[PDB]
Amino acid sequence: AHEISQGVYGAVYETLISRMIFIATQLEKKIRFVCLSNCLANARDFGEWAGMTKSNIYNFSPSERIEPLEINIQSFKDVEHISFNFSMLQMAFEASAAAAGNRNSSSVFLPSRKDCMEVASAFMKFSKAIEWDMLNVEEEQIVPYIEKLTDGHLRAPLKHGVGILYKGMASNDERIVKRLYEYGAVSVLLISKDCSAFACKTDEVIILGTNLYDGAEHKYMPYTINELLEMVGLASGNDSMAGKVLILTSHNMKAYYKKFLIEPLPTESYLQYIIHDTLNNEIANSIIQSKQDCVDWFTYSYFYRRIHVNPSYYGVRDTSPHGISVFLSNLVETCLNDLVESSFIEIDDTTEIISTLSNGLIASHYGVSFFTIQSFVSSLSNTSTLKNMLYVLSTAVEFESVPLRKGDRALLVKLSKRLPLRFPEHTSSGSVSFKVFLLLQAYFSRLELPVDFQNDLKDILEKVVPLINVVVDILSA
Amino acid sequence: NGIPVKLLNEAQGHIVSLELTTGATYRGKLVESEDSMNVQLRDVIATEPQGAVTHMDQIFVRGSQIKFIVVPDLLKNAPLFK
Amino acid sequence: YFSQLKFEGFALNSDIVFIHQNAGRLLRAMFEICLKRGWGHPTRMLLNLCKSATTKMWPTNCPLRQFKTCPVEVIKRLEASTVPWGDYLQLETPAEVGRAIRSEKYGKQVYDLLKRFPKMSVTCNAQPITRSVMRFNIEIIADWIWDMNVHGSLEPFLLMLEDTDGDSILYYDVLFITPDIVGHEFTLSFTYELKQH
Amino acid sequence: MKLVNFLKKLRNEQVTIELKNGTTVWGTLQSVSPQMNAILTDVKLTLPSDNIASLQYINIRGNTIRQIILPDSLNLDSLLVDQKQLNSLRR
Amino acid sequence: MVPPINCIFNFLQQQTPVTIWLFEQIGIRIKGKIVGFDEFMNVVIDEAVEIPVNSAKGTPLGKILLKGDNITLITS
Amino acid sequence: IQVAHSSRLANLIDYKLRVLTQDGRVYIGQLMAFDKHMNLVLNECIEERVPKIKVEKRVLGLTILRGEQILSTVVEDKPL
Amino acid sequence: VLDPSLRKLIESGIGTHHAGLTRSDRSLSEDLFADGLLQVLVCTATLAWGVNLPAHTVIIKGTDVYSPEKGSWEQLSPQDVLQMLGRAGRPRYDTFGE
Amino acid sequence: VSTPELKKYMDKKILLNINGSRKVAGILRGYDIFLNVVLDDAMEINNHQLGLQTVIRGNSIISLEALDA
Amino acid sequence: SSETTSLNPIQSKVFHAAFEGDSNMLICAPTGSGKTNIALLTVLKALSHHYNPKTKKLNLSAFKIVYIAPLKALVQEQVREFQRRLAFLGIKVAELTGDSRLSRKQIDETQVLVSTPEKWDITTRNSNNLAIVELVRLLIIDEIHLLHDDRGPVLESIVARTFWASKYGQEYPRIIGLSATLPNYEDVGRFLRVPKE
Amino acid sequence: RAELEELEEFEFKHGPMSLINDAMVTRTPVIISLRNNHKIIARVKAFDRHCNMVLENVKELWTEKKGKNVINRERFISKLFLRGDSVIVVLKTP
RNA sequence: AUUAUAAACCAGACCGUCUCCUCAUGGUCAAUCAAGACUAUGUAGGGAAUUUUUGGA
Repeated sequence: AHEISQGVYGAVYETLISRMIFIATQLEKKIRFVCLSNCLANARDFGEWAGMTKSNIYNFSPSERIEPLEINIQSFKDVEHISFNFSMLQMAFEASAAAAGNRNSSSVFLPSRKDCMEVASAFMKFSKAIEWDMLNVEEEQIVPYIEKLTDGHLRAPLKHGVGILYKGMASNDERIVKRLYEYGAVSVLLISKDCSAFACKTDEVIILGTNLYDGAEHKYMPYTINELLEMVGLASGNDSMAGKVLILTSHNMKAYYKKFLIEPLPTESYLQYIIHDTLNNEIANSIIQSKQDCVDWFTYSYFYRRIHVNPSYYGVRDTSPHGISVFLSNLVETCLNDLVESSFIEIDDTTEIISTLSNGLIASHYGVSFFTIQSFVSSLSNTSTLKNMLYVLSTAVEFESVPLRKGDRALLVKLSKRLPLRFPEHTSSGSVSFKVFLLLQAYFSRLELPVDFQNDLKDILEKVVPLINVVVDILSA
Repeated sequence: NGIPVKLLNEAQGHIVSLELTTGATYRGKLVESEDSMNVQLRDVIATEPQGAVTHMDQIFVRGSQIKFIVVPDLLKNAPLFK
Repeated sequence: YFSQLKFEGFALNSDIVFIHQNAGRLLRAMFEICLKRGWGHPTRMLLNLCKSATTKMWPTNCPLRQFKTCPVEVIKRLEASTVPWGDYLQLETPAEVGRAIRSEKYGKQVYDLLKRFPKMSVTCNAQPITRSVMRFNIEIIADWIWDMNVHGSLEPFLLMLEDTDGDSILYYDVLFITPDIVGHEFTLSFTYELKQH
Repeated sequence: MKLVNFLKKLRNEQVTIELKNGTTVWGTLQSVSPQMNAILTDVKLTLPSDNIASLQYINIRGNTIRQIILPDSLNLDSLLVDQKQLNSLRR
Repeated sequence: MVPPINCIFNFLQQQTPVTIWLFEQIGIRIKGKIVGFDEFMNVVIDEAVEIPVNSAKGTPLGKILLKGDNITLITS
Repeated sequence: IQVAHSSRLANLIDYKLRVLTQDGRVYIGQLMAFDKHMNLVLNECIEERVPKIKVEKRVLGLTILRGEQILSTVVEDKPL
Repeated sequence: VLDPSLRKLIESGIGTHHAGLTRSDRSLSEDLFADGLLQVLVCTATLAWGVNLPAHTVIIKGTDVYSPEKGSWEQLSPQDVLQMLGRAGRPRYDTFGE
Repeated sequence: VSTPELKKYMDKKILLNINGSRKVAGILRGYDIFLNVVLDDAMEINNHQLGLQTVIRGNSIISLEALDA
Repeated sequence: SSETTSLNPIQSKVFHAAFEGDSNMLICAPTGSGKTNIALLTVLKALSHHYNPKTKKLNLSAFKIVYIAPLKALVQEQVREFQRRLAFLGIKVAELTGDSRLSRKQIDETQVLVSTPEKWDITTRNSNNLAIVELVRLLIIDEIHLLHDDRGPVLESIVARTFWASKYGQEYPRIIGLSATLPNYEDVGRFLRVPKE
Repeated sequence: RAELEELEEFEFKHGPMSLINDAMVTRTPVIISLRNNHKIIARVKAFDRHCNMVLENVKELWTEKKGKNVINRERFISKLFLRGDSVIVVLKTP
């Protein structure tokens, strides 16, 4: 329940908790909640929202952890516009060999598979000339373990005491890699940011780059603190009474992580954004029939019970039990009066009634953003073609959860050669939409997809089936 | 526009000689000029590579099949340029 | 040097040569130092100085000057006229521009060379993360049209956050606007702790 | 789009162009036109090794060329598919 | 007066006898009847027969669409 | 031959150029008028023949050239 | 383009070159020796430091160079003197160097 | 695009020299911008008649002396 | 231009040595006495290990030569010479267009650098220029006797960098001292890791 | 402007070029013809509108016979630019 | 009285530092009852199958 901040895929989650709470006070039901989470600075407030008493609400310090962790944060010049630099790499290497020379075992975190590859060769280079390039083990032992060779790019890095881990290997290969760490064979493991889920417990933790590229905004972002947490989250098993994190940051984001890895994460709503879709859904379910129902719903939520503390975060200048209420009302009006412009809902005077149209109803059923549904509405019409439909699908808001790494646009362009359909003239080439369009074709035509893109494709496909249903049964409507 | 065309136009009423693909040279008056370099002549001399030279009254020539066209030295600096 | 005053008595000219080769350096260094310190007054002024050094002209010398392709008569007209430059940039119609560049000739050209000039309807609301901490959500629009001869491989922009006075920098960053960015309503965030007072 | 856009990029490279009537001419490409008119600073000749007829600076009419070879051994191509799209910023 | 763009129309209408001429080999020339309306000089001609004409002859042929580039005579 | 790193046709206007044609008849003449087709008007014509060894000469005209049958243009000796 | 009042000297045939002669003027002064005609070249140290141009005879006036380093009149530094001498004789053409 | 000024040459018998040693003659009934001469006589070189009216492709027509000046 | 077709009194002793063994060499020998020629020879020797006699394709990406002249004029002079005597193998011998640090990647593609000691130091100190120095096999140091003047502190620094710093590659490039005749040739040799060879 | 020419992009893959497009996509050897008694072979790489093509690993096969004979001369060429007017027949071989 | 010479920062590799011609574009001018030369945008095109540069060797 710390992740109810992070973005909106958060606010989604937040929503559900709120919904559950509401249900509990509409089914008079003895529902139990167990809100397990990170250390949160505000967390009493959160608890209060989540139907609790000060007794049951156990917010702690992160220093209360038990394998005590020494976080070393290291900032570098010229980094804020790149993933990692050479000084950083050097530092990592130094720290890596410090672990390998000791009994401890370290793991580096990185942005992506490409990054890992870059590190691996570089790491090897660093090693060769220096004493340490040992696997703690013979050169003819490892080849038996890596008989399968898929992908073969892992082999050569893996062969000299420096393994790879990226999102979506051959599962068997991944397992083998894991075993090689656990067993004590492989010395250092390189990890892509996406693979934080693959919790291989390590002693030292290198974080090479707190900065992640994305065609999202055509620019390098920063590892949002949740992501970082997983590496402070994974601690030492071998050397008890010791934990260690080398962190390779920007000078700017020292002061973010220097604050927010040792102190509790502050919790704030992103509900403010999504309310359009959520509200629509609520309306469809028909508990909402008014401009006070919405307010009531809000009141059974984290937004309302958060906003009272930091309201300047959520833009509430008045800050009074009147003023706040007024603000809320305004917000709900805003939410509604988009949903009247788009074909979502209807309102009339006699307290005063609210009801759906298909557009709204379909959205509610299939869980697709008002934003996305609006987009769908205008481009889809009578005598729209298959290609057009595909294009429309590809510009759903949904796919903002799809990475576009450094040089992925180029790759896409290259691929465009082998495609059946072609994209429209009047849209962007950097956008996720473009990626979606080509990576819908990429598996329609049974193509040879790069293992990076495979993940992306999978992600896209996670979304598509509701979206396609919507498309078919917006047209039907 | 193309300056050679302009020059040609200007030299309407000059003793212009010629040379074609085959090499059948000529030398008579310039009757008219066009964008595509179509030419007509008067009192035209026929002096071919075959040897059998003749004297013809009028002749019209296709522009595409021209190799080059001869002009006198009068319209050299002025007035066509600036 | 800033004003381009190439010389007769070349001893001076020799001396000025040195400055030319080494001014931009020193000025840049000074600017950097200021930035590090966190001092507004010089650093903005220092940035200006640096720019001048780079492009051999003063602040009051009208920026068109720094395109390769604009003509001399126009620049002179621009200079004397005592118009807030921004006004010219704001103007919409090339005819209008022509009318108000004392030269209805080249008006279109100049317009093309104003939609060829950098310019950003930036917006930025901050939100207080916690008591000390402040996120600042910046929304930078790049309103200009790129050109690989003119604007270069990228268009840097040293973003300052600075105080109510304009004395002290709070937090700064370089950001490279790329061709790719331009026009996209593109965000940028940073967090700033605060002073007790 | 076009393969003359390929030779548009290659400023200043050494080639020995096979012309249609048959010739060997080592020279610097400079800038080629969209009607394949290239500009050649230094030259070696063959009038109809083959004898050096003693010319230096040629400028090609783009009709003449059969085969261009040996400026550079690379493979880099596209451009217009990028530019059409990133100009769609605001409606 | 007779323009050639309307001449094609006439040809289409009447269905006349024809003797087409070629470029490279002056000796070989085609004979038949022209059919098609077209913007290029290209036209389709049923009952094509290439004949060796006396340069200073029993040879028949099938049916042809001759390229607009290589046509050197039309008679109607 | 003395001719420098000349970038384009407009930068080498009014030079005494050798010119080459389809049949093999070589020319010499001062370049007057650039064009789309390279119908380059010469200040004076001296065409030269070789039989199908050794080169001959002619001098009839001061010509407007036509581009169709040209091969390429080469500088001989600049004016002034 | 000869500005100062050195043009008269040039005309006479005993010119000079120093940091303080124009990029072109100074180049000219150099090249007015390499074309051949300059009979005598007065100077300050620049030539020795920079440009190869050897000339069969070389005088060096003075002892005390005033360095701003000290803020005082020194004597001639050997590291400079030797360099100056190194012009000496014309290596390609002539026999020795005065 | 510019029309050939062959209204001068209209209704006069012309002695052509078409491509490849081919001397043909006929009256100019009709002309065009492409030069596809719509002429009304066809005889070869001595002489023999072959076809009455004849439309030729302009690409293969070069020299055309009007018999009547 | 093989005028004499036979090397001077200096090179005739050194030539074999230059070609024989890749040692850190050094020559204190009279001013304007085939130093350039010697340098060229050294360069050629260096190139031997990368560029093949059978496969005449020049091995570009591997070797990168540096030339530390003291004066910019001198550098300019020498660049031309380099171009002249190594356009046959087809070497692109440029002096440095420095400009900016992250922009200093022109130099990475170039084969031979003639750069001023100060400039070199700037190049070799800055972070994303470490790639350059590893490709540097040939550091040629003209007029080392500058060391005595307050400039050649930079030379000393450079030397220090070349030995001490690059240990994470650890593959030390060939040094070639060049100078006019001066004593303490022993000391200099010691400094530069030079034997009696 | 954009639609009128870019629609002809699929006209490669439908029209008579389709074969050579395919070849280009999956590099394969093809007989390459010319005007003056010529025969050429190579694999396809980059493709255009008007047959101005580029290939790799190229073999020229042609004759200079001064006296009623055949002398099939052979030389290796790489990364060319044949002007498409000269090309006549090309075909994908197995 | 009055002072040698001399080197230097910073953005760049995921990236088209740079076009000869025609058409349109708006702003101009030079002008007669609806048409021509210039800057400027590349947003157009260049097998317009024949009058030129995509095939008569």
